Order: sequence, then structure tokens, then C-alpha cells
Amino acid sequence: QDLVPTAVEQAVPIQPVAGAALAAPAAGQINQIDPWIFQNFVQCPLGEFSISPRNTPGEILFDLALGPGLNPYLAHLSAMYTGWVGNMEVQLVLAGNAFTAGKVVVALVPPYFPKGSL
Amino acid sequence: TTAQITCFPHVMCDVRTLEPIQLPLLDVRRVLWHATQDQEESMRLVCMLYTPLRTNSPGDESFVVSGRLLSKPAADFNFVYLTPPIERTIYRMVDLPVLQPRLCTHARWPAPIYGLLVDPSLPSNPQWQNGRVHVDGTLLGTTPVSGSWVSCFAAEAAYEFQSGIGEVATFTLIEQDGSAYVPGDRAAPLGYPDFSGQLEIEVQTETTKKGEKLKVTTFEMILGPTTNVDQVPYQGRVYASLTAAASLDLVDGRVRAVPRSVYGFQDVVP
Amino acid sequence: ASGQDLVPTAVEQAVPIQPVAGAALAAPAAGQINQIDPWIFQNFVQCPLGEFSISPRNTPGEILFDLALGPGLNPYLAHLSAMYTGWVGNMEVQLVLAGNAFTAGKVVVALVPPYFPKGSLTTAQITCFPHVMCDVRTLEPIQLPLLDVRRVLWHATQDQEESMRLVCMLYTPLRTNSPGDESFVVSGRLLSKPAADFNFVYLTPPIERTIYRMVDLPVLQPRLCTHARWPAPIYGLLVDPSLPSNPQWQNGRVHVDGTLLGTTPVSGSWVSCFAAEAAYEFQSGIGEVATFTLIEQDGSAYVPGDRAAPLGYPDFSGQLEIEVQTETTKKGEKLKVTTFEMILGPTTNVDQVPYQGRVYASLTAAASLDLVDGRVRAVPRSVYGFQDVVPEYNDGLLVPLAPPIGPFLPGEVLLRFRTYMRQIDSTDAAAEAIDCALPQEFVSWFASNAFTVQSEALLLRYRNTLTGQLLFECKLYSEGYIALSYSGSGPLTFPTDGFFEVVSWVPRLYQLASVG
Amino acid sequence: VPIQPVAGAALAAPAAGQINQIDPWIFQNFVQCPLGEFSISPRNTPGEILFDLALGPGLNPYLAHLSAMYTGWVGNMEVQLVLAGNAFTAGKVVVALVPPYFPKGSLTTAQITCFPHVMCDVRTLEPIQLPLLDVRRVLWHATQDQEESMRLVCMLYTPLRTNSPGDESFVVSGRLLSKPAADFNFVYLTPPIERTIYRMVDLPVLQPRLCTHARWPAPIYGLLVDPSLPSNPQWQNGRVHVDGTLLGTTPVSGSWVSCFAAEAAYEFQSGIGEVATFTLIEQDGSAYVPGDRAAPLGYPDFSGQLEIEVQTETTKKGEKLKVTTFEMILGPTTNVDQVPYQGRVYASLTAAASLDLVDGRVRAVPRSVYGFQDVVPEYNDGLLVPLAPPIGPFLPGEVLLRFRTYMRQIDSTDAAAEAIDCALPQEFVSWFASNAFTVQSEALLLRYRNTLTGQLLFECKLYSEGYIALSYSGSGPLTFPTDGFFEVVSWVPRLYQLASVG
Repeated sequence: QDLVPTAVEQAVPIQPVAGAALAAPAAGQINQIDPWIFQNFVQCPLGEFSISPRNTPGEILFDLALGPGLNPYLAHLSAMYTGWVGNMEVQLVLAGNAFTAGKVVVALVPPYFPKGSL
Repeated sequence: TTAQITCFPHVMCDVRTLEPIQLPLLDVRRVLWHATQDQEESMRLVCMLYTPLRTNSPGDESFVVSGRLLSKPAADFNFVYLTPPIERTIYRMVDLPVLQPRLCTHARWPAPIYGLLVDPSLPSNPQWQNGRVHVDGTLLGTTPVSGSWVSCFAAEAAYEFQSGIGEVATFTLIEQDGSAYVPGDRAAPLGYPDFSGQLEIEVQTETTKKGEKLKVTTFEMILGPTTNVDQVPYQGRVYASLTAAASLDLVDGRVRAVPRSVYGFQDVVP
Repeated sequence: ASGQDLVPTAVEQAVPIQPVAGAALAAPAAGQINQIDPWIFQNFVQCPLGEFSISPRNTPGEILFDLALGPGLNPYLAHLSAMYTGWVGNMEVQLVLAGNAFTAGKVVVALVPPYFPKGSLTTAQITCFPHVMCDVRTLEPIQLPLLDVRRVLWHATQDQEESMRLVCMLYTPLRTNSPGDESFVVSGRLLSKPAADFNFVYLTPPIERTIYRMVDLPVLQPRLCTHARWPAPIYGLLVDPSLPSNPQWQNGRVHVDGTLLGTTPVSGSWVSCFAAEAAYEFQSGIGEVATFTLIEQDGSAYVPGDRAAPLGYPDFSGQLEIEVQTETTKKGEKLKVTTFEMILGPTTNVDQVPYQGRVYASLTAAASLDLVDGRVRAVPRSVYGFQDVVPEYNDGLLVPLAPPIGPFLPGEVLLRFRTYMRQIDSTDAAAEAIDCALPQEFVSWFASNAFTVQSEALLLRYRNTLTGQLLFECKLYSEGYIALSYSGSGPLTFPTDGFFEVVSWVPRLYQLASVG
Repeated sequence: VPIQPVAGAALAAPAAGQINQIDPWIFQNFVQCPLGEFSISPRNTPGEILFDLALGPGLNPYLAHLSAMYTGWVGNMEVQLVLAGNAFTAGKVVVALVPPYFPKGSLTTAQITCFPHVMCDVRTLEPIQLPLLDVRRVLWHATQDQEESMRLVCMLYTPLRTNSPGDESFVVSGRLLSKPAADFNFVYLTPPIERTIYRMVDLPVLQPRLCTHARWPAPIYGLLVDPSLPSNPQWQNGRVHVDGTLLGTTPVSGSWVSCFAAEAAYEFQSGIGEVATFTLIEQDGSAYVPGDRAAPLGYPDFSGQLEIEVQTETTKKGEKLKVTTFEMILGPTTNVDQVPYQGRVYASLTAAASLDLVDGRVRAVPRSVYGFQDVVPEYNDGLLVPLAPPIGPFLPGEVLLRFRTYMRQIDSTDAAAEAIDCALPQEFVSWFASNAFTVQSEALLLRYRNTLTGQLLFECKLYSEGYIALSYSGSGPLTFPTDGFFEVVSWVPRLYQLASVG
């Protein structure tokens, strides 16, 4: 048998993408930045969404970019440091108060995709 | 039934639950592989409401519980030949055309659509003949695939009487640039109308006794539920009359019957 | 060495370009692993483009095909590229050149780089690019690479490639040595496979609106279609070179990109009809008239910007009787249908312009009846003095029109879909014979799907679906008309039982087989 | 060709009972398939079906013959494609290898070369070897059921561009030659099967002058063809398929034709009188439910004034045996309400004194007409009716040959004014509806072969809608001597060019 467990721990597997190895020979500085920034989920400068029963059934709530304006420490470091590589992790906190019955799909869409309507 | 659903490999899912569940769907089949073009049967999922769900605070009328299905090919799925990608397949897409209901053809009468509508003031199970399809290549009823055949019928006219009680035609009802009509299981030709009442049809004719003119004769036709005499379009000989005082002759080879008006609209079967 | 050969059996001229190392670059970029299939490889398969027919009537500075490197070079990769974003490219492309030992001629391929202008590729630009010249007579399939030389890690599969191209130019034009009047138009079908290095980078959901998807025509019948110029079934598709084959007819034409040029609606009931706010003012002993301000046949109004008429105006000069609801004749014998004559015509008497609206209908009747104004809607009937020309829209002044059915090859006539509209004749005539370029079921198909056109023309097989086998082939140009190759005289009609299939996009300069 | 198989007989050898060898001599001949004979003319636009040949034992005569005593088969076939073209004729052609369960709706040129195909050429010298290995879905195919197997679809590609001489367009005629490989072997041996799906249609050795007509009860006197007569008639007697499914009013009997059985009624005599009402049933003791037959079986299908005999159980002045004239208007003249579709025909009795007749079950054989026309009779009041379709589309150089008989009639204007026409007479209708063959193609070649000399009089193709065509270019009548037994050759395809008739 295999016992095929249902209700598994949900995860998103893909790949590690760069390692800052593609952008290594053509950057000059490859600046490491402050290993304690990497260990705090900090509320991103755009953030702040709200779902509502009167909204629609199929709308886009928000559309986050990938960039140093997803972290106020990276937004403050990005005043200098004219380029950037690397990956992030986003944590979506909800306030549903245990009574609202919905479901919201959060999906990382690749670049150079038609921006019209999902 | 209620007991027989549990004798299978199954998962009972609470409706109030959080982060969702997992089912394997492994093909317990008798053949080697499965053709993706036919309709042979596979490892199916019957998903059955086991205990009835209730509600208290949305307990005024009801509360629908939406649910989605999301499936992945768990590590053993293969395709067992390679083929040109054809368009007309089984599992393609059922995309609808990107057009409004305005700038669109009506399917019951050759005139543009002037509105979507919802009418819960009548028994809403009508028996219409043209303008109803499946999501398939089949055309149940008298429906054309073209917007110009609807409420129209091609004919071999035969004009008889010399305008004493009017002049009476006989149409014989071929398919509109098709073939012989050969009455089968369609109830009418491919564009014959399914409403009722005195339908007025404008007819291209070949009126030449002495050569001065060529007309469109434009005469009426009884089509309702209770007709006067001999209204049979299933085998196909319809009689249409012109109120004429003096009738010169009509060369009668082949006409196409298009409408202009009704006198008394009953939205029942003809 | 398979057949008996007076022809060059082998071409291998060692195209001088360094082999690009794709797909080891964009593997750290994308966050996925994506093999394609090991059987989409090692299978040469015809691209949906580039089917090139070299002719003796071609100058040697003329291009046969210009293939941009992409997944639109197989049915497989153009099918998979509906899912993905991005790809990293290599191809092996085989030209299949044909023609007997009695032909001649060369043709240069050219791997022209991405950042080169898409203007003049003259005859003298063969030494500059990594090129292989190829004899037309050759027997083997000509294999040659098609690699990318790019500045990015992967090319996004929407309009973001700007990638490397194969340009073929006939370098010496096709003189034959046969002592006969035989058409040696060398028909070549090239065909490409992906290499052991092509892959896609990231996986997005299929949307079906994708560029370089398989174009298709609706499979109904050609006699099951509504005519896109008069509301009638198509009573015969035909060709006739005696008619003027550069016509200026407005309704019924559509770019297969999906744009409705002209006065063309998307429906078989919206075409050649009126809707207008009526006005019944004048009354004398010359009949009674109807001045009605035209609208867009719906709740909208007609503000004339560029459509030259409301969508669905009769673009043929005649004396057609519209019939209309006429809106409640006041007292007694209330018959609410009325046939108004209309001399639409070229600049007939006074102010019958449809470009601003307010065309003048009229009918001769002694009984001065009163008619309530309002949004009337008029269908046509029984044209008189029919002339298949453009009626003068802006009362003789110029008007922004659709361009005519344009550049034909000099042995090509357009397929015309032919019905027989109603008429009034003083003589005992017949067969008034209206003819459009497309039916309404192609116009409302192409306006709905909104395909992406790679090349200009696209071949159409025509197959009658009983005792079949290919009545004719024809390339539909991307302005809304089917052109055959009928270099004869007189109207040749085809049976209206044939599905219009599709083959591939070809250039403007494809040689079709002569029919007859 | 990219397929890469491993096994095709050892898979099904466990659940087979017994697998059976054939012999090592059938695996060594290339014997040609029944319907894969193509011809690439230069006036063929590319992208047309040359042949679509399945797998199966119906690709050799030997496998089709031996497969009637087994219960099924596995294994791989092999194909030698040969082409009759020397040099100076360029133009490729692709043999695509389409799988089972692929739909046949359209196959354009960008679709052929997308299978594991072989792109061969007209100019090739050696013949073309090609495997046809069965991609199963099951263990073994059965041999008494037609089954979705691998098909070999050939199509031309960069078409034939060659130099043609005067009045002979250079067709490149190609053939397929099938041979089973070492993987092919049948499974469990079931001896008794008489009628099979792989049997060949045979067309018996009865003379066309010794056979009964299928439209009128007379022996066939002539066998002629007329381009002046309409080449597309709509007959309702003598219509049949090669499948055995009848079409229209056609009985499997030479005695039932142009006759009908009914319940009579003899009512009216009041000064002009002389009428009878026949309620139709069926000619072998059955009922009549109006479906698709348009009439009862064997009803006379022509327009005229048919006089019919009858059996009368007359009380006075004679026994229960006297026949009479019974004029009956079959024609378009609807004086009385003629309707065989509801099964009620009306017949004027006799120029008689008043009346002495008794109703009963009668059967009305015909004897004479007044004026023959080759149009359909009015089956229901002049209204339409579910008919057998007209005789289908010919190749434009072909017209249907027809089998003359001669009615006896009343004319008083000219002698032998009419003659009666049919295709496939009643000894072929009763042949096809009793054997009930399984068809492969839509057409079927014949050779008209006279007995005591063996001279090939004509070749002719027998379409599967049940009519024999003949390529006669001309506009005049011509006959043929009625002493040649028809004999088949092969299931030729639809667009086949049989030679000529001089």
C-alpha cells in the first residue's frame, strides 16, 4: 500500500533560481546586505488590502510587484544600490474573525505575461 | 444511495473545514491505455452529500457553499502516442464568441436583438423549434446555422386561382438552397418559423402576361394553431393567399419566402 | 542516391557561425524544470509558415520567406507555447526543394541577426550574413541550423522576441530547359524540428488568445452561410475575370487580424438595413417623403468618425424599397408596414447623404396619411436599377472609404460569393447577381477570434464532403477576400458543398495551381 | 520512422489460449492490398487522400481467407510502396502512420508530416519499405468485428510537376504491397464461420437475360445506356445497397414487384359508379405502419394508368373466381384521393352494367398501363414522402447503364412507346439482401464477361448505393449483348477512371 494521505501540508515547490551567479561577472559590486533583514517579515510599503462581500466574484484584489519596495528596509537601501537581484517571501495576514466563508487564490505570475485580465 | 457510497475508497470532508484534502484517482481499467477521443469510462468520482448541512445566522433563506476541484497528474501520467494538435477535440475549451448581445443576430426572427430580459410572469418552459442548439454540432429543432434562413423558407410556388376569393399559392417547401426536403425528424425545413398568426411573406415572382413589369407580390399566409384549410409544413405544402380583384398570371418556378409582418402574435407552436 | 539523379544530391557548405549555448543560461533564471518531450524531437514536422512557390516570374532580389526564430515553426511548439511564457531557441530546418532536372536556379538562405533593420535585404547582402546557397534541383532535404544570438536569457513568447531570422532570396531566377508550355513553378515546403537544446522556461496557463496559434475557418458549408452584403443564402461561389476584379465594395470585408474595415457589421441581420429617427414633414402632389436621421441600429447614435456610413448600410446604387414599421397610421385601416422607395444612387437630386445621416426616402401615394415619428427600423426589398458600384455617400464629396480589394498576382481573380437579390424589372430579366468577398460566418468568426497574422496570405483547401478530393486551393489575403488562380475567361462556378480548410500562412507571392 | 516498439505478440500470448503460426511462405510474398491503388496526376492540387489503409487481415487475400477460422489476431504488417515514375518527375509524397482513435474530419498538408511519417519521392528507384505495427489498446484484436487499428494515410506533398505529352496526362500510378512480419500470428482457432466481414462480393453467374427485372415482372430484354436520358433518376423499385439494406419499396421477390395486397371495399354504384377502395397492408400477411418505405413493399413506382387483376368472391352470376380490369391512376392526375403512404388507393372498376362484387383480402397483379412516364407517383396527395434518394453523384465521364424490359400497354398512337429501366435486377437485389456483404470502398469494379468467347465487353463500377455506372463519352444510345456474367475484381475507390466504352 501507499496510504495516500489527504489534507497534506500545503507548499509551493519550484526551484532556486539565481544564487546571484548569473549577475556575478557583470555587476561589479554584488553587495551582501545585513543578514538580520533576511529574518523579519516586515509590512511592505504597498500592502493593505481588503476583501468585501459586495465586491465581485472574480476580481483582482491586488497585484504586487517584485522589488525592494516590498520591504521598508529594502526600500531605504534602494535609494542607493542602483541594481538588485534575488528572491523574496510574502506573508499574507487576514482578519476574517472565524465566521466569513471565502477563499482567495494568491498566485505568482511570471513576467512578460499579458497584463489584461486573469 | 446513502450507505453504498461508503463502501468505496473515500474521504468524508467536513464542510466547515480549512486547507483542503487529497484524493488519488488511479485508473483501475481493463484495457492497456485510454484513447483521448472516444468516451470509454474511467476511474470516476461520485461526490455525495452525506449528512445534510444546516445554517443558523444565514438561516433566512439559504447559504450556498461554493467548492472548487484542483487536480494534478501525480507522477505516473503519460500520453501513449504523439499526434498533430487538431482543433476539434474532446477537451479543448468551450470559449464563447467575444460579442455583445447587441451587435448580434436573433435566432427566431431576422431582426437585431434589442434586449436581454428576465420574465418570471409566465410558465417558462416554452417549446421553441428554431433557435435552439446543443453545445455540440447537433441542431435540435428547425434551426439553421445562418442568420438569414430564420423565419424564411424556400419553395416551388404554384399559383392557382383567378382572383374570385383571392389567389392561392402552394409552396412545397424545399430547404433554402439545399436539396429536396425529404420529411424526416425535423418537423419543418431548416428555417420555417415556429410562432403563430397571419404571417405576411414578400415573394419574388415572375409576373409577365404582357411585358411591362416584374414585381414582389407580397401576400399573407395563415400559420397559426387553428388554421383555415390544409396547413401542413411537416410534409410540406403550404397555402398562401393574396387578396386580389384581378390576377394576371405568374410564372412559378422557384421562390424564397421572407416575412415582413405578422397579424396577431401568439408565441405558441404553429 | 535513392532515385536516378542528374541533380545535386548533396549540399553541406559549412555555415560560419559559432554554436550558441542556449538553455544552460536560462535554467538558473526560471524557477522551474521544463523538458518538452523526447519525441517532439527527432521528428521533422512542417512549420505553419513559409510554404514557398518559386516561379519564373520573380526578380532575383525577391524574398521567398523570412522566418523569425520562435515556437511558431512547428504545430507542436506553437501548441505548447500557448501555455508557457518564454523559450530558448535552436532549430534544425530542412528546406525541401523540388523541381525536375530541367529547372535551374539558386536560392540563398541567410541567418540574419536579430538587431538588423527589416527593410532592404538586397541581392548583394549574401556575403555579409552566414549563408548557404542551394540549388533548386537538389534531391536531399537541405538541413541547416536556425540558432538564436540574443542579449537576454530567454525570449518571451508574446510580442517580445526580436530574434534571429532566416531570409531566403532566389539568387538566380528559375529558368527551365523544358521544350513545352508546362508550368515549372517549383513548390517547396520547408519543415523544422527543435534541437536537443530548445526548451520553455516558465509555465503560465493557456489563454487561447495567443499569437501564432493555429488559425481555422468555421466548418459549416459555404451554402449554409449568410451573405455579408445582402440578407440571402449564398447561391453559388464562383470566379469570373470579366468582372472588374478591383472592387470598392464596403460591407462584407474584414482583416483577419480581426478589424472590421468598411461599413461591416458582425451579423447577418445588421447588414444593409436602416434604423433611424423618422420625420414625415413634406406633403404635396409629388408623393410623400421620409427624412430619417440614421443611428447605429441599436440604442447608440451615429456620430460619423471614420465608418463612412452606419454599420450595415447598402453600398450599391439602386432604387431599393425599404419596408418599415411606419408607427401607427392614425385612424382607420391601420396597416403598420410601409414600403418607401429610395433612390440612394450617386448624388441623385438633393441632400440624400448617409455620411451625416438623413437620407431621403419617398413613396408616391395619393392618400396623405399621417405617420408618427420615432425610431423606425427598415429592411430592404426589391432593388431597381441595380448597379454594383459605390453610391456617393457625402453628396458627391469625398468620404473615408475602405481600400479596394487590392494587390492580386497577375494570374489571380477573387472568389465571389454569389446570391440573387430581389428585384423589379421592366423587362423579363433575372439573376440580379450580388457577390461579396466573404460570407457573414467568416466575418463574425474573424472579428470574434482576432487571430494574429504572421504572413500575409493563408492557403485554404476546399473539400466537398462527399466524393471529395480537393476541388481547389486558394490563398485568403489578410484584407478579407479569397483569391484563386484562374487564368482563363468566363465565369467558372464551384459546387457549394465544400469545407474551407486551412493550411498555413504564405507570402503574397505564392503560386496557386490553376483551376479549370 | 520514430515509433520504437518492443513486442506485439508476446504481450497477448498469455491471455490467448493458443497462438497459431501461418506458414513461412506467406511471410515472403508482397501481395497487394485491395484498395490502395493511387494515381498522382499533375492536375491534382496537393493535400488529397491517396489512400487510408487500416491494419488487419483484410490487407492480403491470404490473411483474409485464413482469418475466417480463427477468433482474432495480433502482430505487425509491412508495406512496400511502389511508384510507376522514372526520372524527370519531381514531387514528394508522404506516408503518414496515423494511430487508432484519430478522427477523420480533415487532414491538410501541415497535418500529414506531424505523425511518424516517411517522406518519400516520386523519383525514387527502389521500393519503399514501411512498418505498420499495431498500437493496441487491448491484448488481441478480434477478427469478426471491425476495430479501430493503426491506419496508413498517404498524401502528396510538394505536388507532381512533370512534363506531359499530348492527350495523355502523365499519372504516377502507385501501389501498396502488404506482407505480415514475424510478429503476426492469429489466436484461438474457431472453425465454423460461413459468412465473414472479409468475404468478397461475388455477383452470381446468372445471365442478365435469364434474370427477372426488379421494377416490372418481365424478363430483361435489353441492357443499354443512354446519355440523352436523365442520368440522375429517382427509382424506388430495384434500389439496394451492397450491404443488403433495401431502399424504398423494394421487395426480395420477383413476384412482389409492381403489385400490392390489400383489403378491398366495393361500395358505390349510383349512375356513374364503378369505384373500389383498397386499404393496403403487405404481400405476405402482415400489417402496414407508414415509416420510411413510402408505400408498401413492391408497390408500383411509376406514373400511369395501371390496370390490375384481382381475385373476387362474387356471390351472383359466377363462382368465387372472376378477374376484371381495375383501372387505377398511379399518375400525377389526382382525380381520386390516391395515397399509398397511408395505404388507401382507389380504382375504377369496369365498364359494367351496375355492380356485383364482394370485399375481401385481394392481391392485385398488374397487366397494362396507359402512358408511361419515368417520374415518381404521388404517394401522399401530392405532398412529400420519405423516399429513397436519387442515384448519387457520378464521375462526370460516367452514366448509369440500365436494364430494358417492355411493358404491354394501351397506346393507339404508336407501338412499343415505352421501356422500363433499372439497375441491379431482382436476382442481384435478392442476392445482396441475402448474403449481406460488408463493404470496404464506396465503389466496386466489375468486368462484363461473355460466356462462350470470354471477350471483355465492358468494365463497369458498381457503387455501394446499388447502381452500376459506365464511362461512355457520347450522346447516343448503345446496347450490349445480354449473355455476360458480371464478375468482380476489387473494391476500387470513388474517383476511379474506368477506361472507356466504344
